[PDB]
Amino acid sequence: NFFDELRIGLATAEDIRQWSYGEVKKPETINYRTLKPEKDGLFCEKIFGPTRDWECYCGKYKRVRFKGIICERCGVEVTRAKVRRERMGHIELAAPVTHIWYFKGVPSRLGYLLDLAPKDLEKIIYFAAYVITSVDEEMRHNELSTLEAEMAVERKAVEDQRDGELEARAQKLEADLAELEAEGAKADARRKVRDGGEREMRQIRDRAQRELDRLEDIWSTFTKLAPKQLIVDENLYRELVDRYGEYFTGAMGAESIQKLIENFDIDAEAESLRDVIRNGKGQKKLRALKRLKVVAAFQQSGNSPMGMVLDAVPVIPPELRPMVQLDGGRFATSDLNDLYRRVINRNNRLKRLIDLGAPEIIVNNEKRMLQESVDALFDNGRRGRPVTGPGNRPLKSLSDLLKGKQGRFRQNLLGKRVDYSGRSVIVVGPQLKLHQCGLPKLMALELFKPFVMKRLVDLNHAQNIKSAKRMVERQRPQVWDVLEEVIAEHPVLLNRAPTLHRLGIQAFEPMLVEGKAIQLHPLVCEAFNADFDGDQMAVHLPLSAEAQAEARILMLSSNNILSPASGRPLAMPRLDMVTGLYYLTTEVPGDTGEYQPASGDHPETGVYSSPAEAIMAADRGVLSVRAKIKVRLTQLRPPVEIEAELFGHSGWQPGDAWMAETTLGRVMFNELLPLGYPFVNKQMHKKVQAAIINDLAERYPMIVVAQTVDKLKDAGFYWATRSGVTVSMADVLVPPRKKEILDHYEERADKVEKQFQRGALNHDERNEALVEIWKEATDEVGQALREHYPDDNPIITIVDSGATGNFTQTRTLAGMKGLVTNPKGEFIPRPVKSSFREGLTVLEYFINTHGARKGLADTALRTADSGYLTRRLVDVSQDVIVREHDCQTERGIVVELAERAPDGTLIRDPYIETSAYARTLGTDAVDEAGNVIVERGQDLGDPEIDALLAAGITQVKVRSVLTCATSTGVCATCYGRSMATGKLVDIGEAVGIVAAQSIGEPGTQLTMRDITGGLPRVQELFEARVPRGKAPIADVTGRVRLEDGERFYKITIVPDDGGEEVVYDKISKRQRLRVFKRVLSDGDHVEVGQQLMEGSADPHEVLRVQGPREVQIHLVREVQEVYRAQGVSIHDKHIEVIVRQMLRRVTIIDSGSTEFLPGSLIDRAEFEAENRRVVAEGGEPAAGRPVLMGITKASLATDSWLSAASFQETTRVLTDAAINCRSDKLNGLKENVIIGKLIPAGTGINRYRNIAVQPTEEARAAA
DNA sequence: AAGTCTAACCTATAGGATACTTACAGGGACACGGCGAAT
RNA sequence: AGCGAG
DNA sequence: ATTCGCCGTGTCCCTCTCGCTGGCCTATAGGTTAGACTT
Ligand SMILES: [Zn+2]
Ligand SMILES: [Zn+2]
Repeated sequence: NFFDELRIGLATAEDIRQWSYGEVKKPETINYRTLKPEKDGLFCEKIFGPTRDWECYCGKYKRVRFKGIICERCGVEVTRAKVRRERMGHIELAAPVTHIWYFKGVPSRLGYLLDLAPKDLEKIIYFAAYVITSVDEEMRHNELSTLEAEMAVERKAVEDQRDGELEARAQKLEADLAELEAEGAKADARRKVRDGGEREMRQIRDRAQRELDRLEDIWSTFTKLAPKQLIVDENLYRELVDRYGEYFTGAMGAESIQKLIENFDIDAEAESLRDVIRNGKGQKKLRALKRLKVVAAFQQSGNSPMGMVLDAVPVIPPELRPMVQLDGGRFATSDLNDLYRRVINRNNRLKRLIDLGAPEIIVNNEKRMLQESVDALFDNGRRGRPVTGPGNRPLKSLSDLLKGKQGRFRQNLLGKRVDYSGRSVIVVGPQLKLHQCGLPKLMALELFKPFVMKRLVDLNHAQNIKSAKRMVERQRPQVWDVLEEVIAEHPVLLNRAPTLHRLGIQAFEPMLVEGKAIQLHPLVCEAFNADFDGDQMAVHLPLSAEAQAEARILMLSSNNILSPASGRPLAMPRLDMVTGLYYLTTEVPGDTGEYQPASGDHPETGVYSSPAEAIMAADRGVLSVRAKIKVRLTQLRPPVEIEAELFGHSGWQPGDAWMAETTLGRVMFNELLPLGYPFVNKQMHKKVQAAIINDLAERYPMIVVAQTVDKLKDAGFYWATRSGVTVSMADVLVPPRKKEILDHYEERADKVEKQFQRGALNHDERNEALVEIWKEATDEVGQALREHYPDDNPIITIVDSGATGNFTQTRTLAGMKGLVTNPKGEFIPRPVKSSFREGLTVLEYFINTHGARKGLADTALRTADSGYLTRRLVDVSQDVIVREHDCQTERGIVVELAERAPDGTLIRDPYIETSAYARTLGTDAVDEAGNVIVERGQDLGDPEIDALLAAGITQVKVRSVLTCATSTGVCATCYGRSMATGKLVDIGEAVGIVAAQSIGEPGTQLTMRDITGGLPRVQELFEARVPRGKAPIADVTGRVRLEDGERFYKITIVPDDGGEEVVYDKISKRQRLRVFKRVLSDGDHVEVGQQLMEGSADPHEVLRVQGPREVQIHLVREVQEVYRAQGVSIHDKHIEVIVRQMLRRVTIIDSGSTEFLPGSLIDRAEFEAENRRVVAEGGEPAAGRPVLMGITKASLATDSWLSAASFQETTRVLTDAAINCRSDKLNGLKENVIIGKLIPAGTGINRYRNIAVQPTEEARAAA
């Protein structure tokens, strides 16, 4: 494999016949009976190749020795049967045809190149109007006079005819008058002939005038006749040609367009376009820019446009165009055969017709047929009507195999079915270890079949590979002995679709299990989002030693305890385990065997010599595992204070002793944590366990953390059972004051309803009043309920301990359901007053159904919206790979980090764990000329945050991805800590995909609540769409004058400088202005960019008026606000990576002198390089401006056409790449994935991919 | 058993003469085109 | 065309 | 009436993944091809 470039471009007919191994003539596929491809047919062996390996049509050649020889009678080259898959055919068109893509795709590249228009082009090519290929006008000055004489002569003849007609009409009128006056009749009767003669002469002179005007019109057109015009009125074309056919050439159809392109200079058109843009303006300027792009695509490159009009069409080989019998031997081909056959039929008929010689009408018709058929072949449905086979189904065309999901790109390149794989339903495997997963032997046998045969053949269980195959297929007993051996230390990847985030795929060590279900360690469930209710999961087998190393090291379950999103652990006790630990470690005052300071009657009688004595006592009904006792701990480090006081500085604690007023349950728990962890002595509410595991991961090695979570799972499962947390109707206690307060609130509801009946307020007013009153009612009922429940209740125990569920669910269970959403989104003002325990009545259930159904449908659609957003984010930010240890730059954003309180205090800012942690300092922290507290270029973790807060400093400068000064991808330090590892990132981590996936996975959790505020808001922000309500923002400092205009608000910002008074008047009075320390108090000195009105701010205007730093900060701020409304913790640095990928192009206004379009987007790096280059050898430095692109446009406007082709708009991307003759460099993750070579991320980078290993000198010595 | 030697079969071409004349979502975005002031 | 998991 | 600047309307590519089940009529010359004897 030696790949470097895919330089797609226009394929001229010469190349088409160059590829072709032959030329299919007739539309004959397969013989009726012998089932053999015909000669010169669409499958002919001589053209494509032999359908059977080592054979030929007549069959006189069958041996392999004379390979590569073509027979005599039938002329079939003796090669492999598979060579048909590659050799390609072609067909010669009698008349040229136009490629559908360039002609019809909007904007019409053909029209832009030839200055013509879409409907006009449709008319000329499809034989509806004529076009002039060229005309030579230079020798027309004398010809002007000569033809003037000729036309004067014919006009004299026309006048002769006209006066003859007039004289004849006059004679007829005289005769009619003589005949009428010769007989007596009505006066009107005898003057009717006079009227008729008058009308007849009138219409005669009218016709003469009209034809004279037509002659004069065609004369004027001839005076100013030029090429590139549509001659509608075929009769006029016939007149023009049969009178002056010579010296000017006209044509119709694709041949006419080809002639027009031939007699045309690209350089002249390019120079004209340059001149117009040099002196143009307005929409004329924009059209000039677009057409200049189209033409300069050809001009700058060596690809001429003559390849757009096709003389020969290629034929995809046969095996990509199957023809196979099936079912009852019924042949079942594909649709391309019909399209190709139609093209062939049209072509043969056209050839014959031209040969025989037919009137231009029929040949034009046949050419039109061939044109529309080639269009359907290349792209069905793009023009005319979708050619529909039987059943009115649009036949698949060659283009269709690209677009959409079913196309090649998204279906068989970016994801493929794989061998050595399987799937099954999953079940909880609590006896498993974290790094283990079960495997039903009926599946492991089939997966490892390749291996078991080897290990048994070499064990002589069989005597050859085939015999071993028999043993496996027979499932003979010995296999289960060898299988159990060939499976050990052989990881397998467990996957669960959808693979929302990076943790979806995890490598486990498999162990044999009986049954039919993949046993899954429960801890990893949260990583997979799996719940054992019928979930199916897939097992994949990594074969190669490199792959097995990747499975063991990179992807093993125990090596991945922290979510890449924000570092929150995922393999931590959850749900059942949380309840078990909460029961184990809580402290109930009054349980059996308390520690009492008794005197006189007896000593304390609460102390215990060792936890051994404690467990022995607790085995009998003497002590409870949640009672306060004074134990003598001798194997656990005490808390910080006890150790620091008793032992002073360095008191080791594997063999010492100390008193602890704890609960035996807590001692049991703390024995689970490592030997070094200080005794915690608390109640393990879920947040506490999260903190414990996070501390362990940050400080302790990974193996210790994995073992600790394993033991925590064990203890939690063991103790949740004895916790007796069960649900029963006696354990769901209704509040006692329900009826009275409900009656009082209903009385208030009746009062407001009476007010409505008197017209005191409108129906919306009373609806709002009822909704608000009943919301107060729900608040009161919930408060009373939470008051009533004692902590020992199973439901409140489950909820309070953080095992699962929110409290509002318990309010519904025993309380009232509250308001119920009307399907539009409003609130049904009844509202439900019956608790699910008490049993809803019929109408209340029917009302609740609205909310349930709308929730389900919203989830169904939002899942797809989230998936699409994830795909777009992944495509924008795939190239962002950490590929340098250090920028060594000096820039970097700042962080608020606990700003001072108004009274004076370092109240911690709410957002630190998602915007301050895991960064590298761009500066050194000094307080009031104090000592340097923390040094530059060091990882910033929680101890440094506590140090900073203690110091008295809040503003901090931190290195960030936004200010990364690297060329290709971000550098390590500018990125900072990696969440999953907890250390500084490697120099191969594909952090872009991590950012995209961690930003996308929270999706399907943000419910929409006019300016959007849910997932669609995040979509708008990333896509950079203009917001709905454009709240105007200030442009300059100074006091502001505000007036409540007629249905709007007028605002004038006094510019501090001599700026123009920015005045805004067209604002809906409904929207309220921004509020601040006042609702834009008249005269406020809002800054040059403060949002004046309260609403949404366009990122484009913010960038324009404040700069890239501010727009980056604003985008990250808004996206974080949207994600945090639902309490999701995601570090910005992912969002900053996305924003960085959005802001990497600059729009230019000065052409410089190096092939730059004013207003074309170009990446910053090449922009600066071009500016530096052009500064040398004639200084015209192009001055550009930053632009904020949308994610989709950023994905499309890339340097590689493969990624853009596979992303979306495949036809447009391919046409553009063909015209520009672009060349992919195969330097992207997605690309190398398609062509199946190592991705330049992780282990595929040159540094790690080229490691060389040989044993050390001492190792060679030991041999 | 291919190499003749014998005897069919099958199919692209062609040919026959009343009369008959017009089938049968939605959203965003951009590009192709209405309405108005200026020269 | 129907269905399971999210 | 053309220029330039606005609006206005029409036509088109995109919105998650992974499983499973079933359901006319000849006439003729030339190409082509069946079977059989053999040394
Ligand atoms: Zn042959
Ligand atoms: Zn950097």
